[PDB]
Amino acid sequence: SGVEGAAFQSRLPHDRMTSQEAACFPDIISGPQQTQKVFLFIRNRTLQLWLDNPKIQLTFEATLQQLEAPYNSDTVLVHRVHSYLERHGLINFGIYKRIKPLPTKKTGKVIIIGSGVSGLAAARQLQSFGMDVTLLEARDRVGGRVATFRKGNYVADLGAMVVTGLGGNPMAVVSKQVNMELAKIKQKCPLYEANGQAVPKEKDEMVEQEFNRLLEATSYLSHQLDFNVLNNKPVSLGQALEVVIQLQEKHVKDEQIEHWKKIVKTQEELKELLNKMVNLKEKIKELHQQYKEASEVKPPRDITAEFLVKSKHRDLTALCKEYDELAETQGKLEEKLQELEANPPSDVYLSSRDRQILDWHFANLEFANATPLSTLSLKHWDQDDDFEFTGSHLTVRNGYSCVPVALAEGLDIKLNTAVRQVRYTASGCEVIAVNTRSTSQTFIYKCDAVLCTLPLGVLKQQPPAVQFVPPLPEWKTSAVQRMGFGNLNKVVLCFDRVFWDPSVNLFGHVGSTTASRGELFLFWNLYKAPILLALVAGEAAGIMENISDDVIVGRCLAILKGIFGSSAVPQPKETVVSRWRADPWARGSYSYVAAGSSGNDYDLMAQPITPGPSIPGAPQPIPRLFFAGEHTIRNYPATVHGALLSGLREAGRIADQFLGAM
Amino acid sequence: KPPKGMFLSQEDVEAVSANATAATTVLRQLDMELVSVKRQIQNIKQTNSALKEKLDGGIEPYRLPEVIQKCNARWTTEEQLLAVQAIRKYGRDFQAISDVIGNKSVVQVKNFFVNYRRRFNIDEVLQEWEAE
Amino acid sequence: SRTMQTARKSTGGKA
Ligand SMILES: Cc1cc2nc3c(=O)[nH]c(=O)nc-3n(C[C@H](O)[C@H](O)[C@H](O)COP(=O)(O)OP(=O)(O)OC[C@H]3O[C@@H](n4cnc5c(N)ncnc54)[C@H](O)[C@@H]3O)c2cc1C
Repeated sequence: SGVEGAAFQSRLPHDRMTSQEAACFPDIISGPQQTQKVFLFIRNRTLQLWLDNPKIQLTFEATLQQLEAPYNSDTVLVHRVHSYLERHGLINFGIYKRIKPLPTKKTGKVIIIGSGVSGLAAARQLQSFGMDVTLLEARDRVGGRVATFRKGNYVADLGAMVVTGLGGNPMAVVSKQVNMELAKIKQKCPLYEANGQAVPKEKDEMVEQEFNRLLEATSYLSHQLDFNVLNNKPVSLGQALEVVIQLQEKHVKDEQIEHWKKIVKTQEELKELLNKMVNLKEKIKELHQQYKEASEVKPPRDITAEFLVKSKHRDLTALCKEYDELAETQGKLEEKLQELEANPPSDVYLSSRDRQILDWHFANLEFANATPLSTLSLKHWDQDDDFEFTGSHLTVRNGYSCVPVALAEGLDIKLNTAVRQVRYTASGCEVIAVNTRSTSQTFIYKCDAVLCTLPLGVLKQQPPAVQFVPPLPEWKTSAVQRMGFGNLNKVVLCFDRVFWDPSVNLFGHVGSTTASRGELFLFWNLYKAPILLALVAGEAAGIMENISDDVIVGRCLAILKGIFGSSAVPQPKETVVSRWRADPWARGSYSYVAAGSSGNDYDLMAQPITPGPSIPGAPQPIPRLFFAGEHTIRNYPATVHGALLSGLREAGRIADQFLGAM
Repeated sequence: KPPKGMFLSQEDVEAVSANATAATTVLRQLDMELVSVKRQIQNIKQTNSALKEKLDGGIEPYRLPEVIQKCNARWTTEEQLLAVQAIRKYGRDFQAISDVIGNKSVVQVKNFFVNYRRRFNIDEVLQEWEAE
Repeated sequence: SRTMQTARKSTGGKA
């Protein structure tokens, strides 16, 4: 809706001021309501202007010209708003043609550890603000966990693969700046069982609904019943699902017991009736003989003998009446018995096949969080749900590496440079690194500040790859320990021809066991060339890194042969298997909210370190060691856009500190 | 507010989580309860099968034809004497006395109790019925 | 996390 949509696209509420804005505009937010709406319009309009053409720099002068009265009345307010948006990277981020060339004199010096998207994004901003910036990268390439495989015409992504909706995504801006061949991924995803045949539509929908009901139940368990500690240990999502599943199995058995208990009660009531009818039949039989003996006394007869015949006649019809009423009651209970024998409750909660298909949905959850469900925090695993972007998910058909390569343009990047030690003091920092090709070649970089974008996996290493001097404080290291760093791998299969449905972008494979539910569980058809990409998720991810490529490719072919037939599936021309946990510069795939952790730990990862004073009694020094990366952004963890946004955040915090605010 | 058809009471959760093997214990106790009830059904089913064998044929050999009598107001001596014996056997069950005599309504039997009270010593006859 | 899911997006427990 014009300006309101610009707010949405920048992850801002159009109709109110954020916490970050309140800090920079305390006069406005504590002031009258009318002035707030002017601020909000100026903000929303400036964002719209930037978003309509993000290929060129939006200057303050250009912004003020395109505003109308009474909003362009106050010029300092427009200047303050524009400067805020530029500093925090809401406008003039990414790759754009600069109107005013960069000032030759550079102010301050920053070392950025790592040239992934978080590092690259921060670097561009800091250079754009007029700082001297150098990136130290251990790999022989930029991009980090954005890692694209390229051989001939084959282009597949072993790391980041998918833009998860453009609605609110800063990668929407980057896609207008860089040629990413964005291609919508169609949602249709047929599951194929272990044998190779499709799951029937009736069963597929039944299990998926039950999976979501099970998930909903774990959330109910967490928030309503407060089932979050068990044996002084935090409850995982895996535990909770196990407990929920067990309670459904309990109910199935309780339901059977109550049904069969109703049958015995009916059968005992019938037994009591039949005994009464057998005793009555015997009383009728005896009474019939007495009537027959009395009746065979031929007339003429006295009145007592006549009475005897008629007395016994009356008594016999009275007993024959009772037996007829009891035979009606026999008929009522016999049909009431037959209805309960006809309509029993369920035999099982879930069969072997249902439970297998249910494990696929669990594996899909283990892919999403890059970890076994036994590691996920029950309460907080889905804490970032509210900030999900709207729209279709998209493939990057150019290969996602096109983004970091473009972001690296015009930046001082030292490749093959492994940081070994980070020293930070009140007077400055020095970063000590080596050449990865020959470890004896040592380098020393001196700077005013360090931005650490090392992956959480690297920060977790024991014994450490990177030493901090002085050591990081307990509040930082405990957060590092608490946070999860998952694993997820990809098998790329390049063929000479398409043997699969070209209109279906993805299809599942259901594993035989729970143990192997993540193993090659999901296939992707995303690229122009004939490429299939299979995922190894869950517990399989870690285990499958110790198995060779030939065996892994064999297991993929085995599965694909089962689905499309042996003659249809040729041997692939090129193959690649990722091993992200064994990668020493990643040590895993991406972060997750582990049991015992929360969203607050992401905020702790983001908090910069301030060293002690050099001389005792010297004034409180400024912060020196800053942190960015997917593991540092609470609302967008484990993503490219999260990394991107975290870099923009730290460039602003660093610029505010060393260039001064506004 | 759980999901529909999920059963998640506070008590159930504690029973299945209280120790490491409490889940499988609870489910085994109900499996044994289920087998216990099933054999109890088989027992009574086979008991009732034997009782139906003894009721085979119904009461069709022992049922008598329906007597269809026209009601009459005039008391014969025979009918009076049947009544005094019916009163001796059945007491005040007026419906029973009517069925025995065959051609007197329930109201006419009640009139008999008052009209012939002194003549058939009906107070003495009811005293003999109450003594048994 | 959950936001990563492209195929068969889980709905249970989301607002
Ligand atoms: C298999 C897989 C699939 C994924 N799919 C998606 C997806 O579909 N969508 C999505 O949004 N996100 C996805 N991601 C996540 C995304 O790749 C990351 O969140 C993001 O790229 C991380 O950026 P970063 O800059 O925080 O860290 P990184 O990209 O890892 O950058 C950090 C850099 O530090 C370097 N480094 C490490 N140690 C040292 C050292 N001692 N000295 C110097 N440099 C060092 C590394 O080499 C690296 O270049 C996926 C990740 C994986 C593993």
